[PDB]
Amino acid sequence: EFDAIRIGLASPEMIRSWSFGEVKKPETINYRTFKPERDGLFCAKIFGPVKDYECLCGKYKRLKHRGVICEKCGVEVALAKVRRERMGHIELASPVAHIWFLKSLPSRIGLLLDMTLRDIERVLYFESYVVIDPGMTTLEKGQLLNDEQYFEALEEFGDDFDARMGAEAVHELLNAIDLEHEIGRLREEIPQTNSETKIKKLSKRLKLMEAFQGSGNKPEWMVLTVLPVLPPDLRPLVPLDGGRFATSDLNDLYRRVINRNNRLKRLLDLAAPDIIVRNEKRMLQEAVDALLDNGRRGRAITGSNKRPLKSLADMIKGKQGRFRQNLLGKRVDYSGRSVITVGPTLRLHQCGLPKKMALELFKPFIFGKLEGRGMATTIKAAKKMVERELPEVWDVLAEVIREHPVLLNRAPTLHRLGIQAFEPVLIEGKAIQLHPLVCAAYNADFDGDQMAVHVPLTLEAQLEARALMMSTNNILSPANGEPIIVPSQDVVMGLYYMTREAINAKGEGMAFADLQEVDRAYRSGQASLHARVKVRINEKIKGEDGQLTANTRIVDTTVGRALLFQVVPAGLPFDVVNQSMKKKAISKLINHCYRVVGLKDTVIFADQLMYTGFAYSTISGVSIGVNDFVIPDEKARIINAATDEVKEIESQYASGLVTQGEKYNKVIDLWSKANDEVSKAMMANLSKEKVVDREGKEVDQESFNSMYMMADSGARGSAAQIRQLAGMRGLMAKPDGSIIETPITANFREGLNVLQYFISTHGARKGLADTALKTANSGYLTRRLVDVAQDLVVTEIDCGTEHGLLMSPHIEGGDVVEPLGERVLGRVIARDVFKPGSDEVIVPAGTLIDEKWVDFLEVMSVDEVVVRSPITCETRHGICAMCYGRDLARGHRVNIGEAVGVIAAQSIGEPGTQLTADNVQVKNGGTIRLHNLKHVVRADGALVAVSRSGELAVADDFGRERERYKLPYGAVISVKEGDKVDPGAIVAKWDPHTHPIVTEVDGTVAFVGMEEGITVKRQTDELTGLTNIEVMDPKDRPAAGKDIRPAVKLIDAAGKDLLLPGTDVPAQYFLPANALVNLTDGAKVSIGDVVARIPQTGGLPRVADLFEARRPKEPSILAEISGTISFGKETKGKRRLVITPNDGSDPYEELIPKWRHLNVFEGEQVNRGEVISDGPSNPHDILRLLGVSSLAKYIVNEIQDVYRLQGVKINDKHIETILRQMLRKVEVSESGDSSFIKGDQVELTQVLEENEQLGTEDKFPAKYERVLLGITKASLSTESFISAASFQETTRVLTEAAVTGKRDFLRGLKENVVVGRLIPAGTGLAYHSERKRQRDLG
Amino acid sequence: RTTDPVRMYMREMGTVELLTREGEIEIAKRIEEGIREVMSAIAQFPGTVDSILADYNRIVAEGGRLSDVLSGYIDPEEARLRFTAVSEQLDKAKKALKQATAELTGLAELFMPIKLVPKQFDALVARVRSALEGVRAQERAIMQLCVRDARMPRADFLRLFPNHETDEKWVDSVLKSKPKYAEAIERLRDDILRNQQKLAALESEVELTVAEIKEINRAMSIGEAKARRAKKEMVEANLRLVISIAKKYTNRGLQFLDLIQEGNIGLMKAVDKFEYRRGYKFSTYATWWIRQAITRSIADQA
Amino acid sequence: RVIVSQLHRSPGVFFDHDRGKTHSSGKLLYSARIIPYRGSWLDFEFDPKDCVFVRIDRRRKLPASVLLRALGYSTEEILNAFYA
Amino acid sequence: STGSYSLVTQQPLGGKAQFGGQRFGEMEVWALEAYGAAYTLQEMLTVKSDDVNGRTKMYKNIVDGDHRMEAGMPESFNVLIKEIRSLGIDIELET
DNA sequence: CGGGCTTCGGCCAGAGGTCGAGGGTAATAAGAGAATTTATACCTTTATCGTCCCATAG
RNA sequence: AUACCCUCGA
DNA sequence: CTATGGGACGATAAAGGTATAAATTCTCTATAATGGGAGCTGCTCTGGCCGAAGCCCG
Ligand SMILES: [Mg+2]
Repeated sequence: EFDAIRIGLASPEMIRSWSFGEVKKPETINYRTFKPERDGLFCAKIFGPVKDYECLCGKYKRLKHRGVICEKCGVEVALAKVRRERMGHIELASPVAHIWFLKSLPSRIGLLLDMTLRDIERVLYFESYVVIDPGMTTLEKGQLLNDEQYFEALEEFGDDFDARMGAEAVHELLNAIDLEHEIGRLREEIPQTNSETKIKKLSKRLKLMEAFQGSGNKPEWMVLTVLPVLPPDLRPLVPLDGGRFATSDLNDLYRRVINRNNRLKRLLDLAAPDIIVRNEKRMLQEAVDALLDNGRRGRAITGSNKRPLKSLADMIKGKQGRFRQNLLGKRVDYSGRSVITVGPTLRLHQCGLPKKMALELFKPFIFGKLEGRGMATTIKAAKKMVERELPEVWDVLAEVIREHPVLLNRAPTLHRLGIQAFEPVLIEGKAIQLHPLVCAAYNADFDGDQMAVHVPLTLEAQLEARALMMSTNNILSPANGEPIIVPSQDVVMGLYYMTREAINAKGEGMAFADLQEVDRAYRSGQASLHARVKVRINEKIKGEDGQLTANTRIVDTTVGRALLFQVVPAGLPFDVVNQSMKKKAISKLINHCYRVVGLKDTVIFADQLMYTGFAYSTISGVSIGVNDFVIPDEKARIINAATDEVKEIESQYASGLVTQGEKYNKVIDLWSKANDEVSKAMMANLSKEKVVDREGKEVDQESFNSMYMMADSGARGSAAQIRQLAGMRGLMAKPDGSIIETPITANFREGLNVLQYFISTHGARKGLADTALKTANSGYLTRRLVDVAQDLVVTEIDCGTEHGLLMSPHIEGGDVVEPLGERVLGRVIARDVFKPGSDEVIVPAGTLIDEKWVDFLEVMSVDEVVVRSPITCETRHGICAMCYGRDLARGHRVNIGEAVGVIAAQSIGEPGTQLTADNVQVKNGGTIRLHNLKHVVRADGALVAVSRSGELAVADDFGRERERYKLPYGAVISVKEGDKVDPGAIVAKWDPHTHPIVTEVDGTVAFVGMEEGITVKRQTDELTGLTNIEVMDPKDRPAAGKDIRPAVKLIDAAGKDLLLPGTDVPAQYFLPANALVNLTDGAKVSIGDVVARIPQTGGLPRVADLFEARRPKEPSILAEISGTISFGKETKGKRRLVITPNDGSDPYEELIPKWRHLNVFEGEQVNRGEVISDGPSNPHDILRLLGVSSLAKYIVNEIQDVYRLQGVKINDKHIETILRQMLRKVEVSESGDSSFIKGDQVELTQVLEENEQLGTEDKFPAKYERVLLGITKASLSTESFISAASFQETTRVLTEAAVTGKRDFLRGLKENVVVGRLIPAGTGLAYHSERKRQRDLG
Repeated sequence: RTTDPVRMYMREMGTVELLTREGEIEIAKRIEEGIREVMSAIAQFPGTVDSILADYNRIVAEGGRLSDVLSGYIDPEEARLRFTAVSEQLDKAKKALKQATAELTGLAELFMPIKLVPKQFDALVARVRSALEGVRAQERAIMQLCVRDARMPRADFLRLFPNHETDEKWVDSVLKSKPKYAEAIERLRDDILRNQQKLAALESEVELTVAEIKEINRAMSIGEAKARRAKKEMVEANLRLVISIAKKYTNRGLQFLDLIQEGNIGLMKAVDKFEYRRGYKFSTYATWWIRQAITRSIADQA
Repeated sequence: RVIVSQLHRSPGVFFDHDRGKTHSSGKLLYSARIIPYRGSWLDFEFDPKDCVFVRIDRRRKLPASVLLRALGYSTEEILNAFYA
Repeated sequence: STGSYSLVTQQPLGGKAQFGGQRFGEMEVWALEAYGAAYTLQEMLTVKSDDVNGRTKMYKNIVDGDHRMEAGMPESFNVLIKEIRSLGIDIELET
């Protein structure tokens, strides 16, 4: 065994140790005799023998001496496999710099010499000298000299100045670094300079120097004086048929390097002139650079082809970018594929398998069984029987297939559900038969899809297939507890048609003694499928745990509902099946049955539902005909009216009265209203388009029109599509996004004109083009999500912490978006839950909330609860099994070893393909309550609230808040806390239209410095619209009026100076430009009076932005520290708003440029959490100021809005898991034990602080600040280098690991995947634990 | 910050300019002057002259060919007369080994116009540099011995010892200087003296002293440096020709720089085998060698 | 085998003024581009600070005055011919 | 079921024409990881492909009717090791 | 009034779904002739190892 | 039995 | 009277000589010839990285 794969620089001595010879000849194989030549790229002396256990001459052919090397044949006789491990070396006449440590964005060789990459490139390209060992001379070691400059320096000095050129000079510089002295000097000079940029550069210098010192790495090794050569089979020449040979790019590059090296030696040995020698050295540097990588500087090309050569960097990068196609993809055996086909006679656990595919896949199993039964003696006979397809081979094939599950997956597997185990059944054909109910999970229709089939071999593999990924096990979606193996289109249609009702039908009225009599009457044809009848039933209810009570009851229902209830298992009431059985109702029924009865009865119920749905959709000859699309009669009248209106509006525009810009909006609004009215009329006609006779007088009933059934049942189609099918198509958008001024009046039944078809083509082309980019972005996003959240696996059971996130129902707006029940279902409680009256414990502790608990919480008036979240659970290297709540694919709590991180990433990324103001008006009646409001009462009781943080809530009678609204600054509210307000009332009468400035104090104000023409302007509007004064702009004012700002000095009614609480200075708010101060100076202004009034995306890109924690073009400016805010000096061009908190004055405040509008009013509480200027928030400021839980709530809500817009439901556990993975790193402020500023894992800092507490001193513990990293940045910054190297930027991370000397302990999922070990999660957890037991404990 | 290597090759080479054919004649005259100087230096080494007499004896005994020994002057019968004269000069110089110095100067004058095949040139160079290597090795041996054992100071080392290396005068003088280091030297008298006996044997083989051999080898080195400088000037002149001719074979399955470097090697070979008395332009002869080099390079890569 | 007809940008001159985030400002009347049937492509960019820069297909941005002078226009004749 | 593999990386080739097998790419490997199924994943990326001494031994086990699945180490990781070494950066193990 | 110091603008790197499936295309010209090394081929000389006669120890 | 290009399906 | 060590024996394989044809690399030819050319232009964003230009500032 082994562990902890290391990475470091290759020493010339260790490079020699690796090699088995010195490659010296460029050519590979002689054209006359086809054996590799001496000292060539395939020489037998170096790389090994061509034929296993053979030599060059054949002197020794026996298989006995496997290590002896013959006398005439120096090529040691050994196995042919050895050509894969044996490498050689090339001795270069001069050293050449390594391309990776040169051209990486932070140049390691440049950083180690404190000289810019440009200067090093000048030296390497033989353009300028560099100075080595300055000695006692004016020249410095870092000084570069030109030809004339160097000649002058040599003439002036003569000696004591070693100046060189090329990579030889760089090598001479590197080995004279004296890393100890440089580290000491740079550490001494690190705190001397207070510049942030310089301190950052010297900190990076320190990091590199300490990495080199600790890692046992030598700086001179960066410039390789000797380079290896790949073993011949890893750079093979695959002979083309016809005697041609196909040479790999590696062979071409190696040949080029060898040729240039041989040229170098034989031109230095004859003392060629300096210019040509330096040109040859440059060529050798370029050739080695092209061998190592390409396109960085030179972009070398091949012969007679514009395609660049493939270097080793591109080889290790793999295909598909950096996603290793050989170490992660790894085409497998015992596999096949074919087109899929629906099999309606299949049970949920089994799938059809063609005879030939099954016979080919299970061939070794068939051979084994044939030999065991003795029917075949030699394997040749077994092959003859299996190829003859003798009748007895089908019996043994059936025996090997009986209990051997197989794996089926679609091409894009967006989640674990995309590959499930099926117990194959032999079928006659070439297509793979699929169960209809698993198509939804696979997202696989039968329009040409193909599926790959894989045969697990080991008993471990078969048991994992049967116990974890058998199709019956995964009924519920891992993304949300809602079922995924649910009736789809056709079976939903059948079940819906069965459970309908007709006003008058054959067989209506009589009573049936049992469901059996109902079936007997229906099959005999004496009763309609949907006829209102009476039937008594024997339902067994599971109301009490462990006690199944059966009761007999007579229910008024239909024949179809009674028939379908005969399928329902024995734990559910009949009332669950007495409705119309729409798709959502059926899905909820399956979900309820799973959580009540079990799993086996649930799969039986699902199979029975599918069978009956198919049977009764076949019995009902439902069909689509031209008469089914019922065009409403009023559509013609509505269209004519709208055409008359648009003609009138066009005439008005021609008159010039109406502007084109307003006419566009008017006509689009008119046409949208007409389209909505037409659609409403069509739906109202279609839905009730049934007139029936009930023993005389005619009556109406729900329609039996086929298209209406297909919509209402939810089987297939939507109202938006019937809007096109039977109503006007409505407005359509031009490619620029502007809605075309004329709509499509015709529907698909009437047929569109040519122009309308062309517009619909605009729309359809836009959508179809968007689809492919949506798929690509979703794939990239889910790949990044998986690679950032893979190491997270449940390890502990209960971490022990009591921190979590306060979860409350999402009530953004007037309606409840998500009830509290759905948010905390399957979660775990973090603290006590209390009644409306305290001291009464409802939910004690971390009890996993289930259906019973959510019903209990709904019965009580619990509104806000705190639950344990993965962002909590401070356990190290994993997550506790509580803080990650109930598993979603299973009904119970998660089990140790569940890779919830990968499940989270798959859950978030799977539905990506589905992606792309004055006053408050209370909705319903409820007791109004205030939250986070800080305002004093007005003179008359207006209660104007100037605080920016504040909201208005209308709590229900029970106590839960039914609706909440954001109350803005300066809002007058008729405070009636505890007094119920009727629905539609306007309790708060805010009307900002401006930035009002409240006046918390009263008295006769003293507007000091109000200059009419310099600071203010008594400009009155027309018709005496305002008796006020307009403040003069700072630049529009005079030279002296530019610096003068109006100030309303705080005085009382008699002239007494007043000041705001907390600060001695008065609340004399300045009046800036564009102000509205109506109150006369010296007039008593009431408390809260308005003094100064100043007038003021979505889809996959948005969720990607949130998961990368990006900064938009204009981020929202937020307050830094809570306290007394000030005014920003606009003269300097950037507003500086100093903050003076009452608890402690901190004068530090940044300057915000006035390029973006700032809506901040001075003289109020800063409220660090609050916002200073509008705009989309920058995830960071929220994290570093509001906290972690606040950032968690904001990010979760932001992602969930995007997902809920398309109606896809995803549990928040997954988003919180990804958030935990991103917040995994923290930066340190005052270390005492580490570097000043460093990005270290929070686990590392926590461990260091815990050890320091019980250690040398007590102050050794470090203080740190949490930092947020994007997924593409958090994934590349992992401690393991193998995980990052196979994600992205392989070169950068590999060079960083090389210089840093990183070690990778294979303790993640991808590490064990690439190295071929058992996964540290799932069933490999036991193996990993035993390995840890045997390793750590001796 | 151009990254194109061809571009910087053009920049660095573009400083030098061409020259008319009289300039080529002058450069070839410089080459001839250097080789004449080094050959005249070789004349002051009796072993080399005896070796050229032996090669002539092989010529007469048909052990060597006319084209494998001589390369003209500034038919074998003129060679007969010239080597008879040089042998008579050698014998008259050896007879009176004062006036012997004048006799060797006349010997160098007579052997000065002669020109020989490069193989014999490298043989003569190998002999003289081997004598130099022996002297230098004795220097290093004595130096490491005394410095690392007796701690005898480097100042008196580089003051009194040099240029004799053969007589007991320096050992005795250091012994009479009476430091403790001279007392420690007495343990190392035997090895140093027997190595100096070998040096004296080498000198008696060559009949010359250390200072004389140093003078001749220094003059030969100066002549070689002059010839090397002339060749450098000439090849830097013809770099333009080599790039111009290298244009023909770009897409021949080989890089441009490899082609021009092989053509450069060919043109240095051409310079090594170019004479001005042919009365021809250089380009005519350089084209053949450059074509040979480039074509062979491309043929090797098939 | 069949040669599928290709549709490509027509040779001539093209003017672009699409709103872009490169300037991080309101708007910038973008470059004027010349495309030949065969030969080098000339672009007439427009700097954010109300300046015109010209770059050949395979070069960096250079001030339009350099090209104007190289064409033979005087440093004062061009100003009078264009600005007034 | 079994057949000739690629000469550089000992993995089955692709496409009916070269026999060949379907590839458990990154997404399907993630899907197996989301399941607790690690033994089938390890056997899938170890025994069915990329292991010389594993394939033959697993064939033996299947023929005799026992399913032991001695793991071994994939050959593609060895290829990666030699390529990284040829890039002049050392790789080893801590044993 | 030079100088840290923040900020901004130009420039380069890297990354962009998966799994199929099929088809096609993949890369040239000095002769002479001299010389040096190398694989070959025959032959003799010495040691080696298979081989058996012979005296003797029990 | 290696790389590009083209076309096609989900 | 028999099994075993001891010594004689001899047929041959390796070692060295020793030329010898293959073969495979090396060296020459003398009007003159004295800075190459394909290189794309229709991503898109993000992110980092230097380098320059305002911006406080004492
Ligand atoms: Mg489909």
